[PDB]
Amino acid sequence: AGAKDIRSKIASVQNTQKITKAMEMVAASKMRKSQDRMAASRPYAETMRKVIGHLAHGNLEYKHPYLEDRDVKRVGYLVVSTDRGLAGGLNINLFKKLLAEMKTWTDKGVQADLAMIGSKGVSFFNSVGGNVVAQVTGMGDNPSLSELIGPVKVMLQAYDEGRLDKLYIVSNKFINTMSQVPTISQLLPLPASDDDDLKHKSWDYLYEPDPKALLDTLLRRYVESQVYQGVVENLASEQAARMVAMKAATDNGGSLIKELQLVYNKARQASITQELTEIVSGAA
Amino acid sequence: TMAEKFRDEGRDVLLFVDNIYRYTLAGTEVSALLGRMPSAVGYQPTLAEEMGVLQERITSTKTGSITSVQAVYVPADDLTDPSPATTFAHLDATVVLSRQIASLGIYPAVDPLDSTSRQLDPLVVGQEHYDTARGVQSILQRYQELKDIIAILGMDELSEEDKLVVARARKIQRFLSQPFFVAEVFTGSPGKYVSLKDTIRGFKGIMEGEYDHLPEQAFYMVGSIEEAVEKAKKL
Amino acid sequence: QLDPLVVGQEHYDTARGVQSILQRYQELKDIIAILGMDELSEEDKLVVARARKIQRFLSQPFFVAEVFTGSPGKYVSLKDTIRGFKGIMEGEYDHLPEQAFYMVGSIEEAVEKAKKL
Amino acid sequence: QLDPLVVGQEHYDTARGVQSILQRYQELKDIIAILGMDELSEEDKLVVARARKIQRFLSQPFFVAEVFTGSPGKYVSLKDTIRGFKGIMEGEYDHLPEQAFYMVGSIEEAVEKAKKL
Amino acid sequence: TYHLDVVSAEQQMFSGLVEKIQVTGSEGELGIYPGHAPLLTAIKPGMIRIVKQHGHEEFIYLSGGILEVQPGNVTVLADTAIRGQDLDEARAMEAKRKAEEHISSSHGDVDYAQASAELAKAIAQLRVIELTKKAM
Amino acid sequence: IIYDDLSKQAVAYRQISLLLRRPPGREAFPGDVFYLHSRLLERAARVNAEYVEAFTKGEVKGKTGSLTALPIIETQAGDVSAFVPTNVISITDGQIFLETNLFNAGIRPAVNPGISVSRVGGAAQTKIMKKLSGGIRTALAQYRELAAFSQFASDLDDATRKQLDHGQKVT
Amino acid sequence: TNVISITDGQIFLETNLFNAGIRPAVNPGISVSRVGGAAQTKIMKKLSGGIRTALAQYRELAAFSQFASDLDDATRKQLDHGQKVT
Repeated sequence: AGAKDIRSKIASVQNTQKITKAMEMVAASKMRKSQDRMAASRPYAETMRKVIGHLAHGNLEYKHPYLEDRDVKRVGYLVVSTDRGLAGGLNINLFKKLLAEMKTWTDKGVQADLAMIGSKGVSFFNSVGGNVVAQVTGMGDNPSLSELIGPVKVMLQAYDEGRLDKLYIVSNKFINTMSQVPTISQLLPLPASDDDDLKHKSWDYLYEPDPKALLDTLLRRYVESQVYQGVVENLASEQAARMVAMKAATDNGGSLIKELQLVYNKARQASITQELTEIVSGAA
Repeated sequence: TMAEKFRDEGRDVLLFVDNIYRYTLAGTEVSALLGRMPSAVGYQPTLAEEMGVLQERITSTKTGSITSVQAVYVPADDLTDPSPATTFAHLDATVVLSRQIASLGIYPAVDPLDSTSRQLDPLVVGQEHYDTARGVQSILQRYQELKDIIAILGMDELSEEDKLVVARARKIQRFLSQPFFVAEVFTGSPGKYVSLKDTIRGFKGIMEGEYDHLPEQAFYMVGSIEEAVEKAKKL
Repeated sequence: QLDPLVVGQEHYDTARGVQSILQRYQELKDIIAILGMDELSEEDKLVVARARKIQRFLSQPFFVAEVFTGSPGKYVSLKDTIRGFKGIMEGEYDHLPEQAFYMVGSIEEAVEKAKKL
Repeated sequence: QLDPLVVGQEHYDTARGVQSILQRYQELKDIIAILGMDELSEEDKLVVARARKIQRFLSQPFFVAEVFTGSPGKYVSLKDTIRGFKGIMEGEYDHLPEQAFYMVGSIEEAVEKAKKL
Repeated sequence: TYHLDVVSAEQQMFSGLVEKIQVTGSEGELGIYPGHAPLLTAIKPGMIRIVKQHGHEEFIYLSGGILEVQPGNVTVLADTAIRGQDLDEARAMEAKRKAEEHISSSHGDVDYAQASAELAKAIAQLRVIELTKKAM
Repeated sequence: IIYDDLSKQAVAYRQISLLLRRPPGREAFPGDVFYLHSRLLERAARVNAEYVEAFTKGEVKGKTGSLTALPIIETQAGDVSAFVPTNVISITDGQIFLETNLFNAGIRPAVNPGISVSRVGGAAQTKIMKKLSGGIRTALAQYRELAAFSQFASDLDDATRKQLDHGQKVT
Repeated sequence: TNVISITDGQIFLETNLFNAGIRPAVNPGISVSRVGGAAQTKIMKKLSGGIRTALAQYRELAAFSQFASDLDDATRKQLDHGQKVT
């Protein structure tokens, strides 16, 4: 206490308010760039899904494993998490939803399996004791598909090798700048769109060399693309969450300055009074 | 006492004090010279009485009245210091001028959100004027943060429920400007004296969506609203 | 009188554990004030939740305060309170809400109050 | 008195160079803390090493401190001071380990010490 | 002329109208003129020749992908890096190794790193809430 | 006229006052410490032609006289809000605030824009300088907060990159 | 302020350490003994030199204790060694 300590504390809180204002600005610009990098990713997945729609269950169809709902004896999850803190409640809401569903699956006696994108989830699920089999970390704000090839390779290999029976990606969904929602959604076996290529009756492809070898790579590339889109939406959501967190923190710093200054003024007045009284009432 | 002589003639008088804080400090100096014991934060022991024996002579009497406009300086920006605290016990209204509102080119540069008056009550000033002032206050203090959003996220982030608030707040903000008979030497435009009725009409209008069809610069420096419509005519 | 020699090791150890938790909670009150509670490590959130439960549980109704709150007074024996605080600290009552501890006597009244929210 | 007209451009430049290196190392300390050193640039890792060496080389053993530590004291002229700090800042000693500069005295004694390490 | 899209998982690499293209298909080089019948094939890594309307030639390097020729459209779903089985398996082996030995890399965000360190140092030993008697 | 330190005159007055047992005031400065600097700095004035003619009994007719004053004040730790500094800031027509963080960084003279001002302003400035220097002060006041934002933000918009580089040229 | 100036040293006992469980609640970063190692057996003089720096680096890193999840393992070892010697 005393005017000098409180004045030092006011100075430090003003500095904190500067820092958080700057972090809010930066997060807003990176949100814009990340939700451009997000929109740039749609065409690939959107056309590849129409190709698969025509080739898999169109006017002709095939019997690839990834398309059939076989019996669930254990599940795998791909978890997207940030690499950086100060993002608000994002990661923990996501992880609590994930744990709530993994609880059901393990109650039914089916095991669960995890592969981690980002280091926050890695540390968290190491602390909880989940089974993590593959991870990639330190992508930061520069996600690239060539890094996601590993962890999704592990899960696909373990799927068609018969050691999984369902595969999910769990990630946040960027909806509106002020709102973001965690979602667990399935990507194996392939979920069935209502797009009708019954109008495509009018034709069929020439397959070089044959359709069966092509459907396989199309499905693998499609799964990799959806995982990448999940990563990128989660990145834009991290930015849009850090923005609002830092806005709130700047307002809290501002509302705290106004209390520290009342305490400071009271201490200043008390010190003037005590000094001047000691002098006057000491003399004579 | 010169103002009291004018009051006794039955007039309504206006008394300006160039700084009441220095009227307090002169009394502190004199008290120290006379050797009296100091008081709350060093002030004289008779601070509140020296202030009251002045501020209690300027009142409306059955014959006339003295109104007073007093410039006040707050030490250390502390509204709890004994001198501001004692002065505010006597003030009725309070107008705060702001460098900002002047930077935007609006004169007089009064801040509508910190200016206050304890005459703003339905029981004294009426219900329509009360709720009109409260209206413009709420409109402007929302705009104050819609313009905070716009700075970080850009305009098109706003809902269209808000792009209307911004467009009405800008017009209200302009319409608070006025040309003075004393400012002609700067503005050229003739000075205008706006009755109260005219201001209540104009702001009821702007707030309740009337006059939405004419641009904001039709309000700037205009005067009454019946002149804002004409400035929009010849725009 | 708060010594291991005077009040036994269990009482002393529970008292010092309560102090340690509440002080650790005081240390976090500024970061919570600025950055909000979501920025705490996963176990500092646990410290904070237990600290708030302990804050509640130190409250008690008094026979001479019925005139104020209407609630009947409670008399809590020492044996019956060091057990409740050992419980709250060791983690055996995390399920109950905070308000389950507010203005109760023994800990059984808290587990019994949780049933009504 | 630290201006070129009185100390000469050599001394003034050496002093401001040292201040600049240390002032930059103060920047880098917290990036080293949060991201680890292997993320620094190939120029920044050199600034870190030279700042740490400069920071060691400012220490000196005193003739009157010999009673405290038993190490014998050293007297270092200004010429050797400028020569040593300029050599350090200009990479002439990037091949010595940091501890060769600690409590060393004059710069030749740092090369005599490194052989012993 | 017909419309052509070369798109990766990450970004759109080309768009617009074209006169013809020549591609090194998996089963041999190939050339697509307008009206070409619907076709689907993988393609090997290498250059894809375009001649944009008015004869403007250019080469784009593709690391491989899948080529889909439709009645009036053609799209090349290129990919970002060489793909095979010898490579993707090494990527997966390292992805497992980093999970077995708990190896965590840092991100590259020097900005957030500096801001976070300044924010942590500014808020330390601040003790404000003991001082402003905020009940909390 | 230049008063090399009016902080030290205030200290000397406090001494020679307490030694006469006069009752002190805030920070133990005498009650009338404000009147000390006030009745001094109010002598720095510009005086019109009729006063000059009357004073000198007609010996000088066309001229106007003046006396400019540049008092120097010393602040502890940059605290402008001390007693004597905030007394004198309420007496003069402006202040040149010399900021130590600039002086040690090699910016010399370390004039701090924004917090320093002249309340007579362009009326005293020569015409060419008034024309060419209109934007400098606010430009720097804004550049120096943009440069405080710059530490945390890499990857700056070119629009602000121009502003930063220009402010840095002028600085 | 007088008796801190007369004496050859100061042991500072702090109530935050005393509440946080650290007893005796000595604050080592602000206590001083001007006689120093001269008043120690040479084994204690040898062994305390490492404790001083173990605690000094910890006091320099302390700020990050509330962000410790973010830190690099190269400093985390210093931080969790300082906590143990404390």
